[PDB]
Amino acid sequence: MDIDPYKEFGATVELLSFLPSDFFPSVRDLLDTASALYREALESPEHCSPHHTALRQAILCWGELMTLATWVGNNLDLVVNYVNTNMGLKIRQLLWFHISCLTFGRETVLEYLVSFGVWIRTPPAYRPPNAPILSTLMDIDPYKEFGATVELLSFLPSDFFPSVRDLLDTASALYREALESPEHCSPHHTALRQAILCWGELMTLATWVGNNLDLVVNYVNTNMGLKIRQLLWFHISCLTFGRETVLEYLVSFGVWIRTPPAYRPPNAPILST
Amino acid sequence: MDIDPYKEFGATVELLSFLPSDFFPSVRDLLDTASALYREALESPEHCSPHHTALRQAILCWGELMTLATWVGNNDLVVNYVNTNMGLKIRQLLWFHISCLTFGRETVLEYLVSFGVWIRTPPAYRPPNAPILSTLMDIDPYKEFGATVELLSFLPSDFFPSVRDLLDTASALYREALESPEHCSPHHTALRQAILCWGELMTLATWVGNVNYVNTNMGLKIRQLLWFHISCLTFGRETVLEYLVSFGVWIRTPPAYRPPNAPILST
Amino acid sequence: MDIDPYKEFGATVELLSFLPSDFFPSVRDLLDTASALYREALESPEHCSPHHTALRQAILCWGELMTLATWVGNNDLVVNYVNTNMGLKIRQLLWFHISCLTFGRETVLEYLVSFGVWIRTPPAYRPPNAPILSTLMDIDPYKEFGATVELLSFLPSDFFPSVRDLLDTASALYREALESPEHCSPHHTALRQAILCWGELMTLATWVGNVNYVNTNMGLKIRQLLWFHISCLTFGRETVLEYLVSFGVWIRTPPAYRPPNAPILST
Repeated sequence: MDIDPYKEFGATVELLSFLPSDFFPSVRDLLDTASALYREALESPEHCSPHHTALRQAILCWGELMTLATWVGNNLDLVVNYVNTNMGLKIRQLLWFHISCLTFGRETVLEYLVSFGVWIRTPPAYRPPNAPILSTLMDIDPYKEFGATVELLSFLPSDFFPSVRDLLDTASALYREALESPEHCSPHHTALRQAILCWGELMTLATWVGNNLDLVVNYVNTNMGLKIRQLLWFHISCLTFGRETVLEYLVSFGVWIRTPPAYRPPNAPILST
Repeated sequence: MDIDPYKEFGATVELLSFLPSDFFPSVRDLLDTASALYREALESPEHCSPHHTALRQAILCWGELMTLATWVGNNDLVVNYVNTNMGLKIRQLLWFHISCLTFGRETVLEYLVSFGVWIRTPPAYRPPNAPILSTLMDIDPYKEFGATVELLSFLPSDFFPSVRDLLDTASALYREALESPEHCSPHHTALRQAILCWGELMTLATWVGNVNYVNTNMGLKIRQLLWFHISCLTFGRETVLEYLVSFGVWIRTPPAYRPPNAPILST
Repeated sequence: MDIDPYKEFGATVELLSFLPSDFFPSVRDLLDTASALYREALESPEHCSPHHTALRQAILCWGELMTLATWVGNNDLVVNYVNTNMGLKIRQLLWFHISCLTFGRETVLEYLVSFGVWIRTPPAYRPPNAPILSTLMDIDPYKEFGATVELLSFLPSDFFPSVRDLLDTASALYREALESPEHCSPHHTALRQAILCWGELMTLATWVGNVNYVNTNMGLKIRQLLWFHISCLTFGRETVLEYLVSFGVWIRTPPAYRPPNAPILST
């Protein structure tokens, strides 16, 4: 799947390439800006916007990118300036786009990307002195806006969830025409596009540790692979079975696992359509 | 899952830390006050209050702590540990529910603020009279819920899942209401006390291990309490009560006169 | 500009001089009483009272006094000076606002008159019980006003004028209401406490000078508080809050991608 993170919001990757690489603030400057203004809505049990759904996933994706980044530094700073060049640059553009579309409006940021493009394409002998400005003058749960918890997702066994290869094959076989659509179509589609993109960022970083500096691939499939297996399984199943069905299946299969085998139905529950 | 024993009753642990540890009457003095005033209601087939429910589980939890304490003294250094750690938290819980039954709940919350003002005062300006509250037993744990100990006595010991598996089912399904400042049911009140009763029972057992026969005497009793209140929240009370009737007919029937599959609780 | 900390709350300094200096509970005893009773309201995005506002600035001022006191002990003679002079005035301010939240404001003013009658009595006719009040934590200073510490963290250290220049702007524009016996706004209440907090901070610094790193740790924090409340009185709160948004976009933009002039707060 070639999924654009900006396509459902009316932008593309090449449209945000109009701003230079050093236009964007640091991740600390942007994560402080989100918590200064949207910390009560980014931790709300509501969707509230597609921009809030896409911002919650990018905040959790950077934490998993930085969990792997410090772990390689303990178990081999050459790893961390590669993250700031490749993965952290994509995080900074994605954080900047959603924070400023919340602050200023999505049409305003799309008008501004065009206006800054005309300004930066001007040669410096004819460029105006003032650039265009956009001025109008935190622990997140990935499942909370969908009615679940990390506690309810871990209520099921660790080895219950299918492989990350089988889930990306399922999303490609069933939702490739909608995950690559320029529409939102659901909050499940928004949270699933970011999960597919974030797994590509970690799989880019994990093979870079493997080629340059192979114990890291076992670690990412234990901690970050299990978290992406539950995240892919949750949103795929809520698309094909419904969100209320998957929430009741989590407490049906969970109590069935806890029940002694002599006093439960003999076969495991399953979701079927 | 961190449960406050007083959050549904308008207080906190930090509000009852205003009173000192030696303020509270002994367990024997508090159980006599309960027996003399509230015995036909604490042995009643009614709920009668959320205070009556929380007091019933607290009297029954002290009996399991004393049964565990009198055993490990046969197999007095431990009784100085029970009275300092587990007997003190029972004494705060027994005092709180007797006093909110005798004086009302808003009187005890107001008395907690007033005793805090008295205890924070330096002694040159603190009056000699401390504030006082003046202006106004065999318990079955299941009897207020329609069941009995004898009705649940037919379920074998391997029917129930682990205490860990029952504390995960409570936390994955009901944590939002077990840590709520509401009551929400008498099944939630009884479930809050049983989780804290297991926490007092476990810290005694890990301390005397520095032995796990508690998993056939006290852990079995906790497992039926944890099973009964989880199931009555999941399936409903009348569904669980009529399942316990039909399971008992099955388990009293000898083999070759019953179907080889036990009844299943669902739907 | 001489500000009475209790004039908007119906009292004076001379009325709280009826109580002796050793009457008041310790700072640790008073902060636990605030934490146990008023923490979801003292960490709330609401005002909820003028007493809640004055209590928030007093808890945050004691933290800056203790940060200044624990530094100069590394570079215990000063802690006997803080507890005698600055810790005593905090203890009167912490006691007054906790007690007017717990018992009401008219009860505390009546208790101050009654304790004065008791303390003036000669000891042969003074009763043994002193009068008592019986009948009924990480704070953000800007959170009740719509801002945060992180929102004001983008303004550089040279944005703000001097503490002297900010105390003259308050005195030349708002002295008639900062010395009034009214509240007039939550911005006036917070401004009264910050001017008195700087006075307690400065007398400690001139005493330990008989060193001015307070102008990059504590004077910087006072300068943002003095700037924010003066500007929200001058320009309005929503004008200042949307200026802080637009200034942050400007200061996060690197040079050669922003206009070379910062946004100006006016109109």
